[PDB]
Amino acid sequence: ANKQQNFNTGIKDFDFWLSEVEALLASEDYGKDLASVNNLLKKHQLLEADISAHEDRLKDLNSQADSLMTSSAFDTSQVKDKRETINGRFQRIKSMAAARRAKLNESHRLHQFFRDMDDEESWIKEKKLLVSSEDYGRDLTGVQNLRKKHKRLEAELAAHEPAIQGVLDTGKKLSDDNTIGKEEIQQRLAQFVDHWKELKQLAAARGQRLEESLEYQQFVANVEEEEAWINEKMTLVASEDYGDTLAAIQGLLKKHEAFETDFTVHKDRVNDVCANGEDLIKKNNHHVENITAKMKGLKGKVSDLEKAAAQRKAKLDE
Repeated sequence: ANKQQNFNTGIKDFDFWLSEVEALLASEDYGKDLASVNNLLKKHQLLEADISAHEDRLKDLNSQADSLMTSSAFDTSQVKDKRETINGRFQRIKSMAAARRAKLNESHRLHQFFRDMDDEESWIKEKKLLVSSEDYGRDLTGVQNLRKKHKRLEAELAAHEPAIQGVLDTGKKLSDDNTIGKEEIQQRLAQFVDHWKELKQLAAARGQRLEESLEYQQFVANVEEEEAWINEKMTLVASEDYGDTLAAIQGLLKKHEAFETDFTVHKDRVNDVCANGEDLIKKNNHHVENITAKMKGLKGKVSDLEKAAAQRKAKLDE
């Protein structure tokens, strides 16, 4: 119930706690997300406290050692290395605890960082969803509204570009600070970049496919404009009735010489409309299909008018 027995009893108890703490510090788990990391840190704070509280016992055990080396009644050499072992071992758990606390804080910034990368990955995904629209509008006004909307989306992205780079810059910085999971951040940054590049590729294609619709709708609009005029003329021309007096003849014939002139101007605007169309075909337009058809129709109606305008004259130039 005194020193000799005491020191040795104390040393065996401390030895027991040491191996146990060492076993715990054998951990290689550092978290997989914020949830666990937090749990690991809370758990590691308890252990650190336990080791800190063990310093009194360590001070005491060394005191006992000191006073035992002051007696020749036995051979001190025994307590000597015992004192030197626990002090060594203690020092090592301190060091390891420190090492574990470091990798855990590292891990915490890592998963926190992925938290952020995630926020922007979902933002990109949302935009990918909008830009994948295949709504190209069924008419001039419609197309313009779609373009007006697409233009503000491309602005949204341009406005957000700095946040995207931020993730990137923040990330490369962790990779340089050998954050425990270097292999993991190298794969996510790579992936994060592809998503972004995709989103921009997709917005480019969409935007250009829209200009095509705009140009096309604009072509269709012009074709119909000339056809509406042709349909009108197609009518008047269908009026044979020359009354029964010479006066009404030139009256019509005059209105026909006048029609003939208008028709020249118009069948010329038709050539431009077709030239316009041909050009769209040249620049490879989504609607090379309708352009062909719409042109074949116009020209046809031009012939038809050319057929009736002649026979009317055929009676009027009498």
